[PDB]
Formats: sequence, C-alpha cells, structure tokens
Amino acid sequence: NPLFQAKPRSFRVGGDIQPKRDLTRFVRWPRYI
RNA sequence: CCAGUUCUAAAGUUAAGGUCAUUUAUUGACUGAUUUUUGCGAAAGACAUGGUUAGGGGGGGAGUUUGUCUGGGGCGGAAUGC
Ligand SMILES: [Mg+2]
Ligand SMILES: [Mg+2]
Ligand SMILES: [Mg+2]
Repeated sequence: NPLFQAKPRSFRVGGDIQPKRDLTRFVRWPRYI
C-alpha cells in the first residue's frame, strides 16, 4: 500500500532460501556431553 | 489427495510485511519461518564380529632326510642276516 508494501517468502522445498532455525537437537557435541 | 519450484544453460544472501512498545530510529519486543520429543540419519541386531579351545584344510611357507656293498658310479644283483 504505502511505498512499504509486503514481500512474502516461500520456504517449501525448491523455493526461496531456507532461513535460520533452531538446530539444537541436531548439533554436534563433544564426547563428554 | 494434488499444487503454491518444469517450455526457457538467468536472478534469488545482510530481507519485506503484520502485532506491541519505546523511540521517531532498518531503535526495542513478539511474529513473519506451528508443536512436542533425555535417539544427527539410515541398515543390521544379540545375528554378526572379537577372544580361547577343538576337528578339518594347507609345498603358499619352514626344517630335514632321501643305507651299504659295488672290477668308476648308475640300472641289475645281494657275495647285507643265516
Ligand atoms: Mg588349526
Ligand atoms: Mg621344501
Ligand atoms: Mg651263495
């Protein structure tokens, strides 16, 4: 509407570039933990 | 259930936008990009694998042996024991 108009992004496969998400479970951790 | 990327040797990153505050600045906070989960993912699973024993197999490889007499030695024969 104003010069500020919305610009969508599609994260379904084969689409725009995936964003940063919480990978905590999938992290590589040193032996000890 | 299907699709939100199939004519096209391109472009696709420090983002938009919404909601709420401050502050009037790409400032702050949520959302934009759902949730839960004391297995990154998959394949086998007490099987395989490893350990020690037991029976096979093994000139690939090690070691060694392969009598004596003897008209040279060998082939033959024993005048090798009686
Ligand atoms: Mg054996
Ligand atoms: Mg030999
Ligand atoms: Mg005789």
